[PDB]
Amino acid sequence: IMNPKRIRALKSGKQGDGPVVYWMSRDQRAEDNWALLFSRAIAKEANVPVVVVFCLTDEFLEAGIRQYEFMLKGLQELEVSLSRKKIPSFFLRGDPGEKISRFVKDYNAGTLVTDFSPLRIKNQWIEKVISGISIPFFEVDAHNVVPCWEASQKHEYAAHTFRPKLYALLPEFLEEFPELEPNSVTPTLSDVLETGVKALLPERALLKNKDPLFEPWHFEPGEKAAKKVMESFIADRLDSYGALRNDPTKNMLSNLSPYLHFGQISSQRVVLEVEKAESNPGSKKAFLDEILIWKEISDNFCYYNPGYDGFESFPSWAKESLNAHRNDVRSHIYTLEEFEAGKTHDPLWNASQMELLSTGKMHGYMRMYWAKKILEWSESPEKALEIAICLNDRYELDGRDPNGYAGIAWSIGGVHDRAWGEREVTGKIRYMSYEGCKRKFDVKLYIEKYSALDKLAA
DNA sequence: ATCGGCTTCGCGCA
DNA sequence: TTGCGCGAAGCCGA
Ligand SMILES: Cc1cc2c(cc1C)N(C[C@H](O)[C@H](O)[C@H](O)COP(=O)(O)OP(=O)(O)OC[C@H]1O[C@@H](n3cnc4c(N)ncnc43)[C@H](O)[C@@H]1O)c1[nH]c(=O)[nH]c(=O)c1N2
Repeated sequence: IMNPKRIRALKSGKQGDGPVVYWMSRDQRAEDNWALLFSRAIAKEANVPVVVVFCLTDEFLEAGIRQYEFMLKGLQELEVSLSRKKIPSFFLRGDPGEKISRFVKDYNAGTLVTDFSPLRIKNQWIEKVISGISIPFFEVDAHNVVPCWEASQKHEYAAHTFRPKLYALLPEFLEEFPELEPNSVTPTLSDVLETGVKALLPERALLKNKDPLFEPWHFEPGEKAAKKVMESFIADRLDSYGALRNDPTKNMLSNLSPYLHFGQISSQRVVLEVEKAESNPGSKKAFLDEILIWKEISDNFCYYNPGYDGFESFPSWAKESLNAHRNDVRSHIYTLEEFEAGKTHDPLWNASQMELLSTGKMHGYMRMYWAKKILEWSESPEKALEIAICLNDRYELDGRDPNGYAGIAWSIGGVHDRAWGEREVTGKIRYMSYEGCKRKFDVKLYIEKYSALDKLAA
């Protein structure tokens, strides 16, 4: 009734006599959620309530108000949603290692379930959780169509090597979601959102005139809005996606990534609705490849390379190339603070940084250019990786995500890419030029949208 | 083996 | 712009 290959037993023990607890982390949604659909089932077999617990930890100080409101507002909407299904929602504030471990005792949980995320630190918590628990601990991949550990069992070198593996399992894992059965066995935020903002308030990004840089109206948060972005994409942009996706002057991207990041929407549902949309094959194929292949190879990459954010996980050829050019003369070198405020010589580069700063979502094509000029105008790879990680995670609404580390590592160190012509500083890593951007899209339109803002920020 | 074929490249040319 | 061929380049995998 649910494909069991979505579950990995983490810790074995005695199904306690009490409620099943869904430890919610990556997939912050109440529909299309295999981990909550499993949680409700084991609850159903033992006639207990299902509760959901969410742990709010101090990592919000590492990013900004922009991500932190996007999250807390969905969770306000989420809590309403679960409670309509008789599912209470418990919000802890502290480190998951002990908050989830005491909660399991304090509530005499019968069973623990969590969703899957490949990032280092969730495995730390999990492991510290396992150490302090006695009831069983289960994990469900509710983020990938094909559960990450089943799609491939090794780091995948390239997309064309992972693509055939994935598409063989798709007939079996691409399926419809059953209906979340509300509890029969019947079992603060705002204040938590207000406290945070004032912690984050002195670090807000401000214009010269004390005005917030960020514009909070390009992406409304929530399960319900995420579905309506998915609906406008299928209605208005799926047809043109294939052809206009690399023009940053036309808003022809799905715009779905901030929601997928927080798991405010299942990518499986998107694949589902896209698959049945009558539109252009070139568009549907190009898109399915982004949301299936490139999204899930970025989980693959984080999962099988624990150092997914360091120089050391680049390919051998890439490292040998970059190191041989460590001593080449850089034509410009900017500090972190200099990129951050768009104060380089390159008005195209400055514009994309203006787009990141003020919308929280930079155009996907521009993201390659942005990051490769970072490698070109910093004093070393390591610093370039540093600066590019720190700004992608400070300011992208979709930041702090495996897709992040795996695209940074594409751009700077050639992971899941190949070797190209050898040049100074950047070695054999793929090159992108301003003149290349010019023949592809009207760069002066892009730069005009944002050049107004540069001299306004401080 | 042993060879095509590789996300998102740049550029000259028509 | 717009599509095509050619380039330079390392490695997987049937
Ligand atoms: C320098 C740099 C930095 C980042 C990223 C790339 C690069 C080169 N990415 C990946 C990608 O650029 C980004 O997901 C898209 O711009 C998302 O915008 P749309 O949702 O509109 O994508 P669009 O509608 O074009 O694609 C659909 C979905 O496919 C997936 N996808 C598309 N391109 C991908 C890519 N290059 N890598 C992985 N999955 C991809 C995403 O889930 C995306 O929402 C990333 N992604 C992210 O989610 N968060 C981040 O913080 C970053 N950071």
